[PDB]
Amino acid sequence: LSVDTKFKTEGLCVDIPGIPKDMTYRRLISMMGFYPNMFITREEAIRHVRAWIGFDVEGPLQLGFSTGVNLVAVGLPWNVVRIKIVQMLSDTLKNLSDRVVFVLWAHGFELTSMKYFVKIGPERTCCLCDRRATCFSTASDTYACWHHSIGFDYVYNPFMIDVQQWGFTGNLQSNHDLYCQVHGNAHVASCDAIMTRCLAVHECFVKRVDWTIEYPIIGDELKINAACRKVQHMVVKAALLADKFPVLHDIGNPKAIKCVPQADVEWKFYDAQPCSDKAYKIEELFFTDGVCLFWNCNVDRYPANSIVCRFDTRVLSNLNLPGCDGGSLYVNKHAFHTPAFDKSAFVNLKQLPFFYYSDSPCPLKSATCITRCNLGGAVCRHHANEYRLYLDAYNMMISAGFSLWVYKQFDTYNLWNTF
Ligand SMILES: CC(C)c1csc(CNC(=O)c2cc[nH]n2)n1
Ligand SMILES: [Zn+2]
Ligand SMILES: [Zn+2]
Ligand SMILES: [Zn+2]
Repeated sequence: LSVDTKFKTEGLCVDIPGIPKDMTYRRLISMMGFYPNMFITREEAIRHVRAWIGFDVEGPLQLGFSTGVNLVAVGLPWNVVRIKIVQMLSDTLKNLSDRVVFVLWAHGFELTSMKYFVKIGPERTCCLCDRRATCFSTASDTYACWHHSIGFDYVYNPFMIDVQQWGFTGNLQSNHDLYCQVHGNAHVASCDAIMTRCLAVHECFVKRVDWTIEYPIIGDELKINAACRKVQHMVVKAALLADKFPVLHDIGNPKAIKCVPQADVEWKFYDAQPCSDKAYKIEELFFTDGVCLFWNCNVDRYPANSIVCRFDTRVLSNLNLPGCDGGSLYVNKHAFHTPAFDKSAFVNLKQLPFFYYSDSPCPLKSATCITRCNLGGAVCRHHANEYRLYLDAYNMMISAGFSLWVYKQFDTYNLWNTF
């Protein structure tokens, strides 16, 4: 993003009466009192969604962030207020991103307030590790990343993007409320910071969707994905054996493969891309014969003859960022904005109970280890390994936020007779 690019300044002219209409980033960064550019492109901002922090200042000044926090600088002086800012950003971001990106609906005070807690300079490395530096300390003249900035007092080489440069009509609230009933406006700065990030997420991940953008590994992404594949195979295989459906309607990703390739059933696929905005309406999508597989295909009310994996947007993890209108932004290799978890979607179904099933040839005691050996008295070591490993994946998947649901007649008692 060129510093000589033009910045629309009408949103600033109430806090800053008389501001030039003709303004570049180079002049604005100078006017703000100051790594080619503090400001970044929409594309760069999308690539670093994990770093977004909504930021609003309202005027003695009230700083509010999309973490829900409101600080008053004068009410306490800036020299302590900037300590809090580094601490809050480091604890929010250290497990999410190598930077911060302040998302703004800029009117003026937020930009003029930056010089009181931001230092910039050449790109630097953490004094105590190899990550890029995000903080500076004036007491030691040293730099640190988000993990090692305890005590540091300045944010260093932050990034930022002004949503009001994207060509909106009207003010923040009226634009946010068009898409979002979850965030109100209590007339506190942090409410504006939250609405600003909500709108930005709506524009970049709900209205728009770029599934080519890859995102770095920051946790159990790979173990979770592998667990999900394992559980899916297990659960669909068992449902076909227990109830012997003649046909399975696999509704969802257009690049899906048979997850139980050796099953005897007629496998029919139906293409439906991950819905980002509102959950699909089962009436438009449509199935009464056999069983329907909705593996991460969020609909408003599943049919009764379904197997269902549905991500729960409320889960607290580093992979799941707060989203728009109650949805959440699940970033695991790719970004998937997900509509809000709604329990009523599952009224025709029941929670799927845990169970491990195997027909593979052959100290654990478990009613849920469905195998020949356990049928005959005592679980062999192999199936005791496989069982304890499957339990681990299952628990990983659940804890990652996924939830499983099945037709009410599903009964693991029916699997014992396949031995
Ligand atoms: C006590 C300090 C000095 C202070 C400054 S502004 C404020 C209240 N904030 C708002 O009215 C507001 C407007 C938009 N979003 N929030 N309190
Ligand atoms: Zn470090
Ligand atoms: Zn919102
Ligand atoms: Zn066995």
